[PDB]
Amino acid sequence: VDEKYPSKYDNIDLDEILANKRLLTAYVNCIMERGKCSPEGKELKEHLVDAIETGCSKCTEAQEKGAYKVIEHLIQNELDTWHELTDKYDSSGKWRKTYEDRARANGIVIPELEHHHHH
Repeated sequence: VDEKYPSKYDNIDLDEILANKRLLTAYVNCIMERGKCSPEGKELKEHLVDAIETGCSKCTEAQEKGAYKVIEHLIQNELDTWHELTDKYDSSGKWRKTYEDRARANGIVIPELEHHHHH
């Protein structure tokens, strides 16, 4: 095995997790504390939880960008999973709405918003 830092992910293996339903499901089980975490799962869980709890106040710029890549993919493609995560970690809904606004600003609007726009 050629991986000295198993706890450690970049933008590409994040893209690969986000692209596969069963990998995404496993990593989400890890972040939701209903499944065992890979080392990289633990790293992503710490940063993603901090993103929802405090807007990644404890994160570097790059760690927040990784968390937002995950959050943006969830808002567009897995809204119910996104709402599971915010129900678990967003003490009242501030980062739920802030991240949703930021996604929409980056052109990544929720499906319903696209439907109202095209109806």
